Amino acid sequence: LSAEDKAAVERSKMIDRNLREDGEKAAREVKLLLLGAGESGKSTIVKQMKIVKTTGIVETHFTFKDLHFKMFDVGAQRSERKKWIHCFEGVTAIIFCVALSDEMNRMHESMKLFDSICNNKWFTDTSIILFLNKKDLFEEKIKKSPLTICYPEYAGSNTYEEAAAYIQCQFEDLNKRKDTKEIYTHFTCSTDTKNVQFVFDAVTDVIIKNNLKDCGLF
Amino acid sequence: VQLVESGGGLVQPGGSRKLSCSASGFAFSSFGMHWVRQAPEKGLEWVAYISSGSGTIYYADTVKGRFTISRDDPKNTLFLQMTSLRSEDTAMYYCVRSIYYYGSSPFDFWGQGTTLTVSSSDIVMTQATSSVPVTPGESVSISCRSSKSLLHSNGNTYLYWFLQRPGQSPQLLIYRMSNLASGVPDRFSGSGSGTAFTLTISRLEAEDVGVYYCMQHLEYPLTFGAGTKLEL
Amino acid sequence: VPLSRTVR
Amino acid sequence: IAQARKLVEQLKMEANIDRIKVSKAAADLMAYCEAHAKEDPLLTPVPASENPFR
Amino acid sequence: FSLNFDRAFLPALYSLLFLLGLLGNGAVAAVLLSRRTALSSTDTFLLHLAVADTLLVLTLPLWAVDAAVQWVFGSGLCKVAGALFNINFYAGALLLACISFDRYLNIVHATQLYRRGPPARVTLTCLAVWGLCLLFALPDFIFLSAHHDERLNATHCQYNFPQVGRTALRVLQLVAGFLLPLLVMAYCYAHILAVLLVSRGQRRLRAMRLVVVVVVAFALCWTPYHLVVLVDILMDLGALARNCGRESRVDVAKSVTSGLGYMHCCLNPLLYAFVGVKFRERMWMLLLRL
Amino acid sequence: DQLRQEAEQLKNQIRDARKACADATLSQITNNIDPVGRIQMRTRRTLRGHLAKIYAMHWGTDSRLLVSASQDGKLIIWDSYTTNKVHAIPLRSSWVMTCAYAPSGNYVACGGLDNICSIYNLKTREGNVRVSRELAGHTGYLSCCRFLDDNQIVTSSGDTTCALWDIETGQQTTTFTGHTGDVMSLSLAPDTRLFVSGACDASAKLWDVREGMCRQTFTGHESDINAICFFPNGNAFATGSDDATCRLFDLRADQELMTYSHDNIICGITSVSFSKSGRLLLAGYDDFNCNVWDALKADRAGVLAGHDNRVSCLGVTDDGMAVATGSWDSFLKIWN
Ligand SMILES: CC(C)CCC[C@@H](C)[C@H]1CC[C@H]2[C@@H]3CC=C4C[C@@H](O)CC[C@]4(C)[C@H]3CC[C@]12C
Repeated sequence: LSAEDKAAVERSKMIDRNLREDGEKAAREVKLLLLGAGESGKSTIVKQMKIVKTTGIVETHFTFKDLHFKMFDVGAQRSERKKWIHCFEGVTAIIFCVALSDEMNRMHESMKLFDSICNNKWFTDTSIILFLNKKDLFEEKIKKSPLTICYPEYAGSNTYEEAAAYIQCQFEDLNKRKDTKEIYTHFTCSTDTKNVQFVFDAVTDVIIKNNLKDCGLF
Repeated sequence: VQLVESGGGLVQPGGSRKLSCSASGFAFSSFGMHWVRQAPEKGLEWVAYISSGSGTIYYADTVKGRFTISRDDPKNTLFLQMTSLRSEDTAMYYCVRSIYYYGSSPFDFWGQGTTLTVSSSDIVMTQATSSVPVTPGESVSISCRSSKSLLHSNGNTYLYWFLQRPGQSPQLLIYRMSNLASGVPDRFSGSGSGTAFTLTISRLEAEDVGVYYCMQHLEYPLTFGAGTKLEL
Repeated sequence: VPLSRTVR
Repeated sequence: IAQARKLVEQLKMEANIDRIKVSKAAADLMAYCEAHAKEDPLLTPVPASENPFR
Repeated sequence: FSLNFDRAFLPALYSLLFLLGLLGNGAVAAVLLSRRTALSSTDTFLLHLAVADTLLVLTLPLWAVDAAVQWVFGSGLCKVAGALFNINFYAGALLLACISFDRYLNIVHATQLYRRGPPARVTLTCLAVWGLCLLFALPDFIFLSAHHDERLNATHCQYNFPQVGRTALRVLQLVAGFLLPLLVMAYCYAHILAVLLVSRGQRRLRAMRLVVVVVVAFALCWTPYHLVVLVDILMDLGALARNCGRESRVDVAKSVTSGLGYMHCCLNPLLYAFVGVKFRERMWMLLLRL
Repeated sequence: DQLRQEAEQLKNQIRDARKACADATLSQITNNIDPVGRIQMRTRRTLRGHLAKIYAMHWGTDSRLLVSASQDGKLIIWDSYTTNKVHAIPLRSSWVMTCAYAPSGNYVACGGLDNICSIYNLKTREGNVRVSRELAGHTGYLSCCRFLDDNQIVTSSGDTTCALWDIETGQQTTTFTGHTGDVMSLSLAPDTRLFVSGACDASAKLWDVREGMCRQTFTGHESDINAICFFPNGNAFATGSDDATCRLFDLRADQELMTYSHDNIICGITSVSFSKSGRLLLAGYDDFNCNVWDALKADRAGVLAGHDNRVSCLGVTDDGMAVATGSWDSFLKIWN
C-alpha cells in the first residue's frame, strides 16, 4: 500500500489544515478597492488611516472597532484598466474619490471613469462609496466663479448646498443597476474619525445585505 | 544546522533518565525525528520515531512500553524518557532528522550522540563480509542482502547506505538505492535489484574508511544489519 | 403521529 | 522623429528574409506530424497497464 | 365511524404526500449535494432538513399501507418505523429552529459573526440536534412493540405501556416540538424584522415578506395538530365525561391535522430553498450540466 | 514625412514578397489525410486546495510535479500522480498572474501586479522554501515569465517590453522593445534560442535571445493576443486572441498558415497548448470549457467540459501523457 508514502500523505494533510486556517483567517478581512481620477484627494483619504520597493500596488492595513480593513491603491499601474480589473472581482466595496473643486473638464473625465467602473461586468453586486473631497475650495470657487462654466445646463442659483446636492445626484444617477447595487455618498470633513465611521457604516450595511443574500432570504 | 544532545551518564538499573536533543539552524516543525542507538562495539539499532506535528509515533519492539518520545516545537527540542532501564540499554544515542515528501532524502543529518551507561523485526538485512583490507588506489564493492523484496508496487526500492567514520556520527551516503545524497563525492555509486544491493567506490581516499551500513525503509521496524569495515 | 390510536 | 528612422531601419532589415514556399512548410509540418504519430498518448491512448493516471 | 374515515382518508392522502415530499426533498437534496463545496450554514441546515423530510415521507407509506386493513410487518419493523418517524419529526422541528437562530446570527450580529465566527459550529449543532432526536425517540424502541388488542384482527403498531406514560410522552412531544421552535423562531425573526426595519434598502422588503410568510406558515400549519393532541391529552384526564362520539370526532380531527402537518413538512423546501436567488442559480447551473 | 512614405513602401514590399510564396494552402494540401477520431478525454484527478481563482500553472520537466498560483497569495506544488501537496509557498503579494517551473526543478518563479519577479529556491538545507531572488525593474504588471537555463529568466510585462535577466546579479541582461501594446504572453523555442511574444496590439514578434534583436513580426489577428505556444517542431506556432480565433503561423514562410474558428464560439481564448506530436491543439475559452482542434484539418476533434468558470491556465506534459487545466473555480483537473 504505502511504505513512506503515508508520511507524505500526513504532510499533505498538515499542509491542507494550514491552508484552511490561513483561508479562514483571511476571510475575516474587509477588502476595499480605492479608485480616483488623477489622484484627486486620494492621498488625503489615505492619510486618515490609523495603525517602498514595489511601485505597482499599494497596501494599506488598518483597524476600526476591531474590524480589520485592507485598502488597495492601484493608481500607479498606468496600464490598460481591463487587463487587471478582474483580479478585484471579490472586493467588498469600491471607494471612489472625486475632487469637488474641478478647466479641461476634469469633472467630465471623473464622471466617465465613474460610469465605466460602476457598469463594469465584473463589479455587479459591488457597492461604491463616493467621497467628494475638497469642499472648502469648492465653496470658495463657487462664491467667486459660477458653476455654469462647467455646467451651462444648470437652472439654479450659486449657493453651495444646492450645487453640492446637484453634483451628488448627477453622480448617483450614473448607476444603471439601481436595484442591484447602492451608492453611499459622503462629503469629506476635517473631523478625524467621521470618514472612518462613515466607511464602517457602509461596510456594515454591505455585509448585512450580503448575508441576507447568502442566508436564503431575498 | 546542528543537533546537540544531552542527558547521558551513569544510571543504576531500574531507574529512569531523559535525553534532550536541541536543534538549531533548520525548521524543526517540518522534520520527523528518529532516536537511534549504537551499543559499544556493535551495530546501529533503531529505537523510536515521532512524526511532524506528533501525528504518528513508532517504537522498537525491544523498547516498547518503557520508552516515551516527545517533541516541543516552540523550544525546538526532542525528549526521550526512559523508565525501568535495563543492562542492555547502555549505548550511545543519536538524534536523526528525516523529512518525507516526493523526492526528499530522509536520514540526511545525524546528531552527535550521548553515552548512557547502566551500572551493574520481520525484515533482516545481512552483510556477509565484516572487514575488507583495502589499499587507497582501487575500487571496492560492498554487498547487502535482504530477506524481503524491498521493491514496492510504485517502483521505489527503499534501501539507504550510511557511512560512519571512526569517532564520528554516520552520514547518509545513498538514499533509495540509486540517488546520491547532497555533498557526497561522485565516486560513490549504488545499484541493486529487489533483494541484492551493491555500493561501489571507484577510488578510495583517507576519508573513505569506516563502517558502512545498509538500512531498509519498507516496513517500519527499520532494521539495520551489521556494517562492513574498511580500513588501511 | 400517524399512529391512528386504537383507543376504543 | 528618430523613431521613424528606427522603424524604417527595422523594416528594411526585416525585408531581407529568405522566404520558403508555403507548400514546403506545409509538407514539413505534415511530415513531422506523421513521423511522431505513434508517440502521442493523447492521439493514440495507451493501455491502462502503463498509464500513470487512473 | 373513525375506522371508516381513516380507511377513506389516510391511504390516498398519504400516497400523495409520498410522491410530493420525495419529489421536493429529492430535488433540494440533489441540488445542494452536487455542489457540496462552498456550503453556507443555512445551506447545510437546509440539506439536513431535506434529508429528514425525505426519510419521514418515505417511512410514511409503511403506515399508509398499514392503515388500510392490517399489519404483517412484525414488531421489529413497527419499532424501527415508529422511532425513525419520531426522529424525523423532531429533526424537522429542531432544524427549523436552528435555521432561525442562524439567520438571527447572520443578520443581527453581522459584524461580530463576520470577525469572530466559529468555523465548526454548524456540524456541532447538527450532530447535537440529531443526537437529541434519537434521545427523544428511544422510548419508542424500548417500550413500544406490536400489541394484540385483538377482538377481531387489527393489532398493528400501538404501544403496550400504561396511560400515564402516554400522557407524559404526548406532553413531551408537544412541549419540545412546538414550544421550542415557536419561541426560538418568534424571538429570532422579531429581532431580524426590527433590524431590517431600522435599515434602509431595496431587498429588505422581500426579506420582511419572506420572514413573515415563513413564521405564519409554520405556526398556522403546526398549530392544529398540536392543539388537538393537547386538547385530547388534557381532556381525557378529568375535563369531561368522555362520551362515545367524542372519540370518533377527535380521531378524525387528529387524522386531518396530522395530514396538514405532513403537508407543511413537504411544503418546507419550496418555501425555504426555491425562494432564494442563490439556490435557484445553483439549480440552473446544475441543470445546464445535464 | 520623408520617412513615413518609405515605411509604407517597405510594408507594401513585405506584403508583396510574402504573398508570392503563398502558392497553396495547408488545408487544400492536407484534405487527403485521414481525420483523427472523436477525442474523448476523461478526468483522472482533481486537485483541490486553492481558495481563489487559479491564474497560472506549469508542469515540471519530469511531467509528474506541477506548480499552480492562485490569487489568494499561494503557490502550491502538486505531485499529480497522488494529488499530494509537496510544497505550499505563501507569497508576499497576493496579486499574482503567472508562475513557472525551472527545467532542473530547483527553483520556481512568480509575478503579478507588484512588477517584481520572485524566484524561490526549493532545495534548501533548512528544510523550507525561501525566496532566493526578487528581480525588479519592470514598470508594469508581470504577465509571463519563463526559465531558460536555471540561471537566466525571460519575463514580459505590461510596459510593452520584455526582458532577459541574470538571477545571480538580478540585473536585466537584455531588454526587448518594439511592441506597441501590453505583452500578454511568451513561449520559448524548444532549443531556447528564439522566442515569440504576443502583445495587445494584435501582433506577435519573434525575438532572438542573443543580441536582443527582433527577427520577424506576424499580424492577422483582430484583437489582443492572450496566449501563444510554439509548435513542437520549432518551426511554427499558434496564437489565441479575444476574437475567438486561433491562428497557426510558420516561421520559415513568414505568414499565416491556418485559422481555427467556429460560429458557436464568440468568447475569447485564454490559453493555447499543443500535443506531443503537434497533431492536436488545445485551446481554453471563456465559455467554461476547452476545445481540442485538429491542427491539420481545422475541425473540432473534441470538447473538454467540467469547469464551472473561465479556464485560465492549460498545460501538456513533456511526454504528452496528460493535460492539466485550471479555471477560476479554484480547481485543477488532469485529463487523459
Ligand atoms: C431507526 C433507524 C432508521 C435509525 C435512525 C437513524 C437515521 C434515520 C439518521 C441518524 C443520523 C442521520 C444522519 C446524520 C448526518 C447526516 C449527514 C448529512 O450530510 C446527510 C444526512 C445524514 C447521513 C443523516 C441521515 C439520517 C441519519 C442516518
